[PDB]
Amino acid sequence: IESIIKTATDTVKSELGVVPSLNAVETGATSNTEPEEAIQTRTVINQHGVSETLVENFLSRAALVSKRSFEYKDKNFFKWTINTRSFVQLRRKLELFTYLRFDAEITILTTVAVGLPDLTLQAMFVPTGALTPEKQDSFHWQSGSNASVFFKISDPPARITIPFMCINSAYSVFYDGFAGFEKNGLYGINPADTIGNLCVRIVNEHQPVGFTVTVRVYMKPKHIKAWAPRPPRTLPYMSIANANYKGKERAPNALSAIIGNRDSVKT
Amino acid sequence: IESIIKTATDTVKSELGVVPSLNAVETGATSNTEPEEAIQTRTVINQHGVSETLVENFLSRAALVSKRSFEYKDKNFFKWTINTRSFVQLRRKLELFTYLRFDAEITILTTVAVGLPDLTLQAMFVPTGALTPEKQDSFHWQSGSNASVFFKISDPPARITIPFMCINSAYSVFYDGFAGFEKNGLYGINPADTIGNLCVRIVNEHQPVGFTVTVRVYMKPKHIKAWAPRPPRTLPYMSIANANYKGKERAPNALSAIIGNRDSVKT
Amino acid sequence: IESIIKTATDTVKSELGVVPSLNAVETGATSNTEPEEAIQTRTVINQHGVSETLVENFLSRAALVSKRSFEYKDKNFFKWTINTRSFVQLRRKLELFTYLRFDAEITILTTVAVGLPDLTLQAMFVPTGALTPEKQDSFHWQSGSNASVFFKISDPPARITIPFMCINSAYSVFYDGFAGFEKNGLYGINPADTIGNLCVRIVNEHQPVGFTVTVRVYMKPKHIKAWAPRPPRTLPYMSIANANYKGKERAPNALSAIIGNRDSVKT
Amino acid sequence: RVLQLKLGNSAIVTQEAANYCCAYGEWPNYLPDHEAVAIDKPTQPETATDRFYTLKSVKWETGSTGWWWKLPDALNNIGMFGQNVQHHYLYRSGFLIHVQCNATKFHQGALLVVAIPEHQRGAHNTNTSPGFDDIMKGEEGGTFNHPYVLDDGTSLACATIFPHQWINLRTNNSATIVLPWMNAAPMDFPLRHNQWTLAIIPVVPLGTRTTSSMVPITVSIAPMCCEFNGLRH
Amino acid sequence: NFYKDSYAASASKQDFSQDPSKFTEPVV
Amino acid sequence: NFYKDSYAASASKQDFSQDPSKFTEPVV
Amino acid sequence: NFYKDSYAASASKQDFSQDPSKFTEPVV
Amino acid sequence: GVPTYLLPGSGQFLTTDDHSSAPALPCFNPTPEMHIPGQVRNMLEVVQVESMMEINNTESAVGMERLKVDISALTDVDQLLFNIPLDIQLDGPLRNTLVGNISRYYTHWSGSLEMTFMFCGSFMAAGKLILCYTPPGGSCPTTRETAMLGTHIVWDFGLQSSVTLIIPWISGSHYRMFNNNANVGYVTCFMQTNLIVPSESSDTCSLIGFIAAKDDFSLRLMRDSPDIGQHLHAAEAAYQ
Amino acid sequence: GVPTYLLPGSGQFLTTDDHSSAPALPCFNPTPEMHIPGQVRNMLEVVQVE
Amino acid sequence: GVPTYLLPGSGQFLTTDDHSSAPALPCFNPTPEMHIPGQVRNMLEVVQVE
Repeated sequence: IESIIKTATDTVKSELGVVPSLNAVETGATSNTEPEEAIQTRTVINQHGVSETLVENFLSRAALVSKRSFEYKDKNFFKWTINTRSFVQLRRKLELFTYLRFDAEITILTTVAVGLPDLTLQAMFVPTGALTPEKQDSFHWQSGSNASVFFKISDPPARITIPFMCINSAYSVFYDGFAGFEKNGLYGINPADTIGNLCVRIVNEHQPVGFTVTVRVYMKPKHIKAWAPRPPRTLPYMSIANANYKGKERAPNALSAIIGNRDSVKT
Repeated sequence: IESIIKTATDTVKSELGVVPSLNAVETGATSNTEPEEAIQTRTVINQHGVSETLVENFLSRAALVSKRSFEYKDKNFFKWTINTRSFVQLRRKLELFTYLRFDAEITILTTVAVGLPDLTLQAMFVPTGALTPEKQDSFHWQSGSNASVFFKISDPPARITIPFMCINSAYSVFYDGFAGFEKNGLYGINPADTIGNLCVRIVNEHQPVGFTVTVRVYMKPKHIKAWAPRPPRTLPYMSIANANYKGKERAPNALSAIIGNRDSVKT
Repeated sequence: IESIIKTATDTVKSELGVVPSLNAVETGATSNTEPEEAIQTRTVINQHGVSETLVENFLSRAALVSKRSFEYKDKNFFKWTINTRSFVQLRRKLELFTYLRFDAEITILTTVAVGLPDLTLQAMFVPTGALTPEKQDSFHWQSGSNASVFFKISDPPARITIPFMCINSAYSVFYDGFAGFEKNGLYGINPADTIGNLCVRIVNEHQPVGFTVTVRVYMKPKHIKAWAPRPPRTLPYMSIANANYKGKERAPNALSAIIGNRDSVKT
Repeated sequence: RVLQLKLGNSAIVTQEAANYCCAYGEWPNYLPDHEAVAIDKPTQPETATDRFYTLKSVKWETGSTGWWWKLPDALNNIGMFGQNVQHHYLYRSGFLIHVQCNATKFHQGALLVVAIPEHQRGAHNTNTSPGFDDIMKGEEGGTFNHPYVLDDGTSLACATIFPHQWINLRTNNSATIVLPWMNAAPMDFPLRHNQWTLAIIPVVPLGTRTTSSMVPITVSIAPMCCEFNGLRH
Repeated sequence: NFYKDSYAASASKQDFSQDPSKFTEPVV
Repeated sequence: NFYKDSYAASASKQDFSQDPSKFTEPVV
Repeated sequence: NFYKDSYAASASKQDFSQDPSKFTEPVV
Repeated sequence: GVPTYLLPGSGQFLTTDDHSSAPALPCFNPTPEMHIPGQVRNMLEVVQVESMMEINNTESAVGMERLKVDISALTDVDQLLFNIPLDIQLDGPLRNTLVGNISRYYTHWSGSLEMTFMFCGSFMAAGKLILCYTPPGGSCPTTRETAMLGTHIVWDFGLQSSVTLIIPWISGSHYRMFNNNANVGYVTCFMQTNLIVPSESSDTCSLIGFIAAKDDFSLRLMRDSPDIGQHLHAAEAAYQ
Repeated sequence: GVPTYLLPGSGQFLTTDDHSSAPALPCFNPTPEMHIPGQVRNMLEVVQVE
Repeated sequence: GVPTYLLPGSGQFLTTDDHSSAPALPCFNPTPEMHIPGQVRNMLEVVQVE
């Protein structure tokens, strides 16, 4: 039964010769034998807030999702199909759930390595269906309908909120199924799950400068509703396109042994 | 009958042996046979918002309307007669309507290509009737009555709202008529439709620097009331001054064939 | 009779064989024969706002009033006695009135021509009676009582409001009279009409740099009450100190002919 | 079922067309007081110009591309409308177009009788704007060079967004469009500007067993609710 | 809008009124 | 106006009062 | 949130509702 | 004064932002709003208008011949006149329509279409057709017996000259993405009878087909249209 | 403090803007408004004169 | 206008901040919330499962 839980629950003190009964575990019910029931307790008014375990507080961290250095004289720009599959520290944290519903909050952080130039950059967000650029000076950068954001380098980082643009009501993180309707379609790729493309270029023309532009993209998923939790992935990933597994050669996180072994069970 | 429509309309479930009647199509009435009437439906509470199809949401995108690089030692400045005819991605989107009533929101974005200089720029808006400059250092730049905006480069881009300055109550996008009252007047050019001139110079004096100043102007039409929609232009444009047409040599968007052909109609 | 007029006035429709009477023009009364009275009219609800013809809207434009480049190693600074006599586009617009009462809103715009330096500037406003500086490093710049404003170059332009500091209740734009009480006094110069002195220097010490500092001052008169309108000056000016006239050699704006001639009056 | 439309002194016997086309859902009216500019009293011929000026019937054969009449360039040189146009400086008028294409029951075809507001034409395969003699044809009107793209690069396939009716020679032989005043300005210049453009385009061409076939299309334009200003001569 | 001119405001994206029956049904 | 001086405010562009009959009719 | 879009707001970290008895007790 | 700190995204020029900006012309009085007929306040008003499909979008159909489908008297019974794939995405008979051109400014589309066919024969010309709406997923039917089983309408000419065929909205997802998709639906049309003209009517009639969108149509995620894009004459005359 | 972000057009000097600016002379008492005859409060008063 | 001064920590990008940011798609209508079974609103629901 749904109820508002702000803090962790209290403990009631317990009460020679109590007589309990049997347990139901084979039915798939986690045992609700309270510590009040089983063992000797005291009254603990538990004021421990549960707020940092909330799914909104569990996933809204501006994690680095894209980092490329492009030289400047994909040459002279970079595009990035917005996925959560990129860095496996965030990927395992979002593969805990089956269906996610989040608004991304992209923060493009631009740094320049080698009298530093104050360049101007354009982070055009191309959704799926709109055409993506192929040069630094293509006519797609000057598109009216795409959501370009023009930011310099010596400023705060450019931050835009990308909404929930799945055509379904949640992102299928795991898609047990095939894309399209032709049988050569790729497994585990939902066509609805595609965010778009975040194309960043340098708006300036060709400058004789020897400076490399490192661009970091920080996605903070927010307004997160998450459904159907899953086992946390224990084996190492093999590709961003699928859930293949190989494991380490030995424990921990191996195929034959996820937990690091000990000598015996009576150790 | 006028009514407030915020979301797309619902569907009512339908009801062996219904007997409809004839249809009125030759009278220029689009068939209001609802899906409730014709085919078997269910009750779909349609919550799909129509708000992104609104004319205000269809045209208020800060589209690039002017982009010139001028060297700095029209030399040393540039002027631009404010038209929507410049880039044909916005032009086709505004040639959907006959009469438009929009307040432009000009955003001048200045970039410098080749120790970058922090120049100061003046984007003086010369309306039609006021004189336009002919040099970088003419006496028209120091005009009191023109709406100059003084912006540097290392700052946010200068943004001004140009109002609706047509002398008529809407912009004739298409003017089936002739300018003036002499019979040599140009076709399709309304003298009321002229916005003005956006003249941008570099306020600084002559600096021995080898830097090229690329200036982008972003017009976002806003407070848009639009009238009398038109067929979307399918053939490629031939000039910004008129609605001439040539078409591609072959389909698609050719004169003899707008739609790309197939083998047969029974394909 | 005084009345609030926000829009231009309406027209009432008129009414075989009306019989008007004579007219009074020699008495210096402009003819109040309404178009309702004389000719056939219709009812025109005139919604044309008159707000841009208001004297506050007619003169509050930040017109360029002072522009000097001073080299930096009056050398190394410049002072400027605040007058409206400087640029004749604003001067003719303020010589429409006899008595003005405006608060100036000075906006000092500093640009540097020839690794640009970020200098610091001081725009000290010396009113009349306080001493004006004679060097860049005089002890008058460090005066406590003068209203110095310290602004850099890479910033927004420094803007201060100078109040209405005439000792009379309005500025005599035209002073039919002589200054002081000695008969060598200059004609048309009111000692009360003097604003002060706007002295701008570079606060920095002597830098071996080859950069010229161009300083623009933008006065926007505001809170304007204006009295006793005048004929607009048609002939070209001859000096800022007086209302002398010479005219062009030929029409237009000549002494013998202000209006450009035609062939005959029956042309 | 047959009907007579009598505006002014001109009358036309018509078929009762169900649902006459009020263009953009509006009926033409005189200029209201809160939308007027020119202060002088507008002349208003209440039956002298508000009458059916039946234009010349154009022959619709099999190979006809279309016809266009720019209003009021069709009517500037005709009658009391043509006297008031050339003796005033402004005008404001709706129109009641009654296109009637009288054919037998053995003729086939379909016309798009469409009334295009502000039909800025284009010329094919040149970057020169159309001249005064290519736009202001007069009573004779103009034949469509390329009716499939409406002679301005747009599409005929989307031309039903305009006020339009169909003359399908099965169902009806007439179409009626009731045009309001369609301009940004409350009055305009009839010798310079042409607000509407009656375009009759045969989408499905004519047909019968004999190859030499012809059906005349009668166009009748009644300028409703005329105003004018600037009376001279 | 902290400006004094009503055209200077942000784009009023709130006009949800329709009247499709001046295009789909322009008839009488 | 967050300044303490009333002359420092923005330009009060609101004085729609007229009296043309001190110029067009300066008579008695 | 001074933007006009409700998805643009800061993260609403206030949903303290739970229902653990759809996971620990998914039974009838 | 007021203690303020700069957020990230400060000084950025987002091209889709909605902020009040500085008016260049202070106390400007614009030209008053005169009631111009036919105001579009929403682009779904433009989409709900019928507009001709180019059903005969084949070769050897020059221009005007692409909008009509010739019903001959030399054609046979149970023959396929046309099939119209319902890809607003792909370059088919729906791309140059009002529903097709305004939706290609968008990415997601959802709603019921509405095909209307109009027979343009003579008054005496009788015969029948059968307009078979195939739902998505199902392939294009080939025989008329295969297609008198779908959602068809057996349409006689000599009685009824225009037929509304409601294309319903059938999708699991709320929306359909436009691509840079097969079997969105098919409207096929078969000769139930032969074309029956007298000896003075033409023996080659025609069909004009329209398509609109119903009142439940919707569109979101605006993009640029593929229908246009690129030399353009006198483009530097706006500067010079 | 107050989280603020800079819009485009920040630091621009529009010559037709209408903003309060910093008074150079604090607690200055201007010369009181004496009723001078013939005040023009609108330039259409000047135009309506023959 | 409003007299503001910049605090320390102005222009920083704290990766755990909670601020409203500029929506890239204005008047975007997201796909409506369909009731999907088994919503986790707190990760202690995941922990309490055997």
